[PDB]
Amino acid sequence: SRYSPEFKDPLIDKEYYRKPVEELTEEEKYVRELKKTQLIKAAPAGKTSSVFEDPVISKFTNMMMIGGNKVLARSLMIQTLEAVKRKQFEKYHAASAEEQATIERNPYTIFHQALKNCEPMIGLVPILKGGRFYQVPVPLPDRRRRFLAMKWMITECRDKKHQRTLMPEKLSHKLLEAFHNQGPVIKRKHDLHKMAEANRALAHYRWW
Amino acid sequence: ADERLRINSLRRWRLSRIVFRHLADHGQLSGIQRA
Amino acid sequence: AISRTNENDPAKHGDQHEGQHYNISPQDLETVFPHGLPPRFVMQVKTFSEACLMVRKPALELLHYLKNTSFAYPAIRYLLYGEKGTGKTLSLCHVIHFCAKQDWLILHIPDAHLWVKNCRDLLQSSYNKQRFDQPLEASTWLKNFKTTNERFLNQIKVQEKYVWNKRESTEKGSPLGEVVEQGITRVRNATDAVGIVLKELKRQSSLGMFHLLVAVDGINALWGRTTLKREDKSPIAPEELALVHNLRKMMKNDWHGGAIVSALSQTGSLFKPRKAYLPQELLGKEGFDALDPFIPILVSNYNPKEFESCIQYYLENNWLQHEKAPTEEGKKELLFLSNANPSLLERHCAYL
Amino acid sequence: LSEYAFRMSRLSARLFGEVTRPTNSKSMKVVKLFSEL
Amino acid sequence: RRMPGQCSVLLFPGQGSQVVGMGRGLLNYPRVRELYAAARRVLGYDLLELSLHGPQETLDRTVHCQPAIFVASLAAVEKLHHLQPSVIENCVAAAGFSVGEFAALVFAGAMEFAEGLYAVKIRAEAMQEASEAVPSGMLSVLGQPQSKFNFACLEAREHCKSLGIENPVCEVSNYLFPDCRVISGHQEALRFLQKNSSKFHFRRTRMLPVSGAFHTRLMEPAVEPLTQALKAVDIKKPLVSVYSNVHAHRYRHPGHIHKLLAQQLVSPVKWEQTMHAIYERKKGRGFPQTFEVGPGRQLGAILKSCNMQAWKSYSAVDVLQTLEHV
Amino acid sequence: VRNPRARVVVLRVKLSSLNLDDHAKKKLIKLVGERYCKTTDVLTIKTDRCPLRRQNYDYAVYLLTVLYHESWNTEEWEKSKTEADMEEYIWENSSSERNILETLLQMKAAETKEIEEYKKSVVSLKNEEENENSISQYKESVKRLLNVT
Ligand SMILES: Nc1ncnc2c1ncn2[C@@H]1O[C@H](COP(=O)(O)OP(=O)(O)OP(=O)(O)O)[C@@H](O)[C@H]1O
Ligand SMILES: Nc1nc2c(ncn2[C@@H]2O[C@H](COP(=O)(O)OP(=O)(O)O)[C@@H](O)[C@H]2O)c(=O)[nH]1
Ligand SMILES: [Mg+2]
Repeated sequence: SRYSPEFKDPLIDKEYYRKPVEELTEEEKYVRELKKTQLIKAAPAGKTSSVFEDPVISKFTNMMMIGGNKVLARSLMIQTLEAVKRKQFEKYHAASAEEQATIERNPYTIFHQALKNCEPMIGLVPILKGGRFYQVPVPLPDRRRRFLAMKWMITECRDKKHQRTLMPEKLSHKLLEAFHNQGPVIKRKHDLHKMAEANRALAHYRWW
Repeated sequence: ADERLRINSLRRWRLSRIVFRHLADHGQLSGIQRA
Repeated sequence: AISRTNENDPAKHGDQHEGQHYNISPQDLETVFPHGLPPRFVMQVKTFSEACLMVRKPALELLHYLKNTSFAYPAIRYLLYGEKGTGKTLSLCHVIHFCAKQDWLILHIPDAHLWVKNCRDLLQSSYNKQRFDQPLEASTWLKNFKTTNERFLNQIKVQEKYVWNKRESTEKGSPLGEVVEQGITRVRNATDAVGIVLKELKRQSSLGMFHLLVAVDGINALWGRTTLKREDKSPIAPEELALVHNLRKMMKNDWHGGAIVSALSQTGSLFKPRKAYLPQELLGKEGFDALDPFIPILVSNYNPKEFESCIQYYLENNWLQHEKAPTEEGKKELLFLSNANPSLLERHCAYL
Repeated sequence: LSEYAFRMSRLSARLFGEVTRPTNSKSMKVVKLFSEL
Repeated sequence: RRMPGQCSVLLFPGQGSQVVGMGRGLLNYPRVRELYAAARRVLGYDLLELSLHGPQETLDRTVHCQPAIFVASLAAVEKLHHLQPSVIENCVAAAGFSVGEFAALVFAGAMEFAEGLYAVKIRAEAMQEASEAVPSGMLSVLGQPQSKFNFACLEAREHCKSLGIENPVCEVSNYLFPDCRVISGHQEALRFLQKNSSKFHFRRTRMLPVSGAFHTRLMEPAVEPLTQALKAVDIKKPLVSVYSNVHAHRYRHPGHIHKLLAQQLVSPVKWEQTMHAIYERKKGRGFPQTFEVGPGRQLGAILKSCNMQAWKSYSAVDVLQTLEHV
Repeated sequence: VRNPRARVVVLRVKLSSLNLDDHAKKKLIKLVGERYCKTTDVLTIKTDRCPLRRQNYDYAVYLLTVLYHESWNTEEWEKSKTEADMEEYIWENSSSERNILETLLQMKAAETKEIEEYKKSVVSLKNEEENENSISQYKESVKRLLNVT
């Protein structure tokens, strides 16, 4: 690393600095006074104080890049968002009066709910002894299941069975399927939840 | 020699790697340092 | 609805309508614009179920010029120019919609760049063995020309015997529609059918039978270079194409009874840098000499009133779905990120 | 390439002593051979 | 020693590229009409009319397709010479698929039009007779990574053994490109492959429209006639590197073409190895131009599957239509 | 003591210090090519052909002499200088003049300082850099000449 150990990661949150000094508790006030003596790393290219910033979509875009091509990955992400938006507008226009109240048209809400519907709660962690890597059920951390939802969505969309259908079109279709609790990613979550129910012998090993 | 060039027309220190290393290590080649 | 104007008749727009969106009816969309609108404006029309164009100073100025045009003097060339995605094509569309309502005969070329690149079936013209034909490019245009001007194709009657083949000829006095029909049925005669149409439209307009509007978007293609090749991998010049050679005759001001309106475009150009937008840079010496004298009209980024009106139109259509877009901070960030550029603003709002 | 530029260049070649006759590039290797030692 | 990119490789198609309308767009070009006149003189029937306008059933017969392809390939070579003399001048290699070799050799100055056409003819009738002797066929199979070809041929053979037949034939006949092959032999074995592709892990299967199982031992009767047709012919040394199909390497001396051209008749076509031998090189080196002189564009697709970077500089000579009336 | 790089000689002279007329200067610049730098108005002739340095100095002086003399000389052949090969843009006998004359004759049939401003605008747009100021001057001139308001 080119940064010395004393350098600290920056805090890009903008409303954080606008809190009145009155609200600040003694601990938060001490933290703020401490921050003045430290060196702060340069903010990396990426996150910004923008109001449209979305860390989940940023992480999904980073997980889609191939070979450092961020422009293409962001282009694909925005194309997918626009495709979801246009599909929802088409479905809203053609719907009758009482079905227009239950049709979501915000693509960010759909993306977040689709990824949430695919998160697994429990997974299997192998453990080594005797030459047998013992598969014990484990409650997945939040970060782990968040990563797994995104990875399953991307791997599902990268399948070679989908011939010449462009990535934004596949991804919007999969996202709208997962929004309604349907599709192969939801089944991949279910086939892990049942296959971890099939191995509840070693369900109490709490020291993975 | 010159005839060969004509008919064709008609158509750093010069030492071994070892001996160089010894002198360069002993400081006998002027200007050659180690990185 | 501060971003809308009830005035849906382009013949009565003025400086008080600047920045306001007027509506084009579906009948006018399918008749006047089978092919005119930009590809990304058509998706907006499909998504919003309505075509609404903002009234801007370039279009207002060009409409003022066309209302006070003398039809006895030779046709005046108007050239719209500006930086990328500033809305010159849609200004041209505003003017075309104005002219179509007053029973002008509209000769609209949606993109002259498509005729100088990526042609798979290029032929040798029988009329002139030194020129090349583009049957798919010509027949595709003829269908939409017929769609726009279906009313006049029977009134307008040819003035010469045109011989398609030893078996087939168009007799003197037959309606122009037959010529158009001959281009649509047999594509072999599509390119020769375009030229005849132009030859007639230039001539009869001079007699005073009708007023003619020649609306050519991406006009800098005509006097540039091509990416079309012979079988021996040699280049083809723009003047060697019959379709391009016949369309240059209509840019010359050797006729009266109409106006010539043109829009430059670097997008889709050949052998031009991304930042070239001025008339001479895009036209070349040959193009500038051909169009000179002409009236250049500048299209620029949105001013604050125009930008606020565009975002209010999008908000009225519920097209900005992010919760912060309605707020002032969202509008300031959109303004910075687009710099009031219509195309960048629309693209950004597409995924918000 | 205009004619004017063409033999204007060919006059410049005569002034600076280059090969006036444009001898493509494969047969100019004689020039490089005899230029050096 | 010239950088590759200003060099040219001429690829000559083989049987299966016939189409109604070969020759149109080549006739008006220099020197083609007397090639077709000589074709009439040697064959005994008017090849020109049959290739230009035919039922396509007369053209699909083995006796007729091969001479058509040979003459059309040479006429396309003449057209390419007229349009681009430098391409023909700077030629490094040549290769034909099955019958295109007879064209390629003729293009290389190793054989003459009359003798080459006679050899192609005799080959054609001999192969037709061999096909008539026993039912057989050719089956194009595209496999996946888990597909096993020698294995599948084996069960196809025990099938015919169970049915009862002397030495059933089913063996890979044409190496085209990775995981795509052409099997050849008795029709029952090919039916077995078609029906149980599932256990043979074959993604696609397509019966070729051919008379019999070419490039197998079933064509053994046709070897001896063709050999005679070649004894009289005096084969010279090819001017360009002409690549063989029996073993997929350059023809070295005139004294081996005589027997290699007969071994081809009963040996698999090594097209993939030929493409590898012509185009394989380090990443970053430039590839020579490639011209498919003859009907169709099949060799283009095969080259795309084999080597994409080589395919980037590929073009085909149009034998169905011409841009400019010469 | 020998060094092969000591034979090189570089002569530098400003063309403004030579007695050249318009045609002579144009010919000299076109002959020399890249040796002439427009920013500095300096002609830089580097000679290294000969073995010695006095010989290269004499050769540089001889080159300068012959370049000057052949710049002051007009061949018969010179007369065919094409328009594209011009350095500036002459408006008389130009396509712009031809087209505007045709347009004015047609307008008079349908029925000057303005022509001076029009030609000024065209000459600016053709020789100098093309900015929106020049484009607007051209627009105003064309509107006034075509009776557009
Ligand atoms: N008058 C207008 N009314 C409504 N939207 C407009 C208008 N002008 C521009 N826009 C918006 O800007 C986008 C770009 O406009 P347009 O395609 O006309 O630009 P252009 O300058 O002709 O582009 P190019 O240089 O690419 O040819 C349109 O799709 C629309 O989103
Ligand atoms: N097939 C056919 N095409 C014609 C005929 N007349 C005109 N055209 C076409 O219509 C176009 C009119 O262009 P024109 O005024 O005649 O200029 P030209 O090319 O010099 O002859 C021509 O370029 C032809 O392509 C005709 O009598 N028969
Ligand atoms: Mg445009």
